[PDB]
Amino acid sequence: PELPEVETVRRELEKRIVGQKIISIEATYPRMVLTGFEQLKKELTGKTIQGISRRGKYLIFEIGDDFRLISHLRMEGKYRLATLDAPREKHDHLTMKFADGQLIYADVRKFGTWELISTDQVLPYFLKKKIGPEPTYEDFDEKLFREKLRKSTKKIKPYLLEQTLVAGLGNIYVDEVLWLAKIHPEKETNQLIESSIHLLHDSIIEILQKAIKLGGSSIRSALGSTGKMQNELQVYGKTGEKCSRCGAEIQKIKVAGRGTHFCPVCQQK
DNA sequence: GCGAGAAACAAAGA
DNA sequence: CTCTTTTTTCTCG
Ligand SMILES: [Zn+2]
Repeated sequence: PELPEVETVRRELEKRIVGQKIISIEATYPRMVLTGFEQLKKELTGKTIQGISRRGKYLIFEIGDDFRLISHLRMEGKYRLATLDAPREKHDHLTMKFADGQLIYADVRKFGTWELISTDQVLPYFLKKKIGPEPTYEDFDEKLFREKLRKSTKKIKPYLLEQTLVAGLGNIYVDEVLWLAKIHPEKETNQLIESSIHLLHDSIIEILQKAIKLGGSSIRSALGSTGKMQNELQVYGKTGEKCSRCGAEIQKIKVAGRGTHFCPVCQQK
């Protein structure tokens, strides 16, 4: 998932599991708990979920007064809320069991991660990750963004994917944003003029906020599967279809190892 | 520091 | 059968 999908999951979880006491925690794939599964089980069993936050693509469970469970879903991690008697599915790895149901984490590629840290360690954790600002008018300062772009010869797509200029874009929304802002994904950032940087800045915020409002892009039933943003995608996965602005065919290339969808007319090299 | 390429892993498709 | 394709963080040179 990307930021809008993780936000959607966060909202659904906030509505449903906040106030629940964790009765037990079980793992078939304990190795995805990076801080140690048996340790997490000992610390969190019997604790109550107080809240669910998000930073970039990271989900943050607030559990008891002092614990933060940082969850990253990577490529295809999925959470679902199930009855206590629900049958195991092949790629289920972890479950948090409550009195009346269970939260199950599944991940076909086993990329997703859980790390248990303390409340006062959350800010240092994200500073160490070098995550940039949230994609909002309030947090995402255009002036710093512009100065970072001016100083770099990186290509704009890979630089945006780093999470350091702004948090939350993955392959789908970065392609969508660059199409919206009329910028070629291989454009060296020090070549971008002030007005293009402005349009890029605003387009990042607009696309991600629209995606959130629409409940994410659900591509292929787990939490956040009721999204509608996929119906608004202009380029990602649209190879051979026509650009909605100009009518040229959307092309797909490879940029820094990633599949990259763009309009060659609207996004001049 | 940089960019290229690839691994962690599994499945699906050519 | 092989090769390619689908978030983060590493090694390599
Ligand atoms: Zn176009």
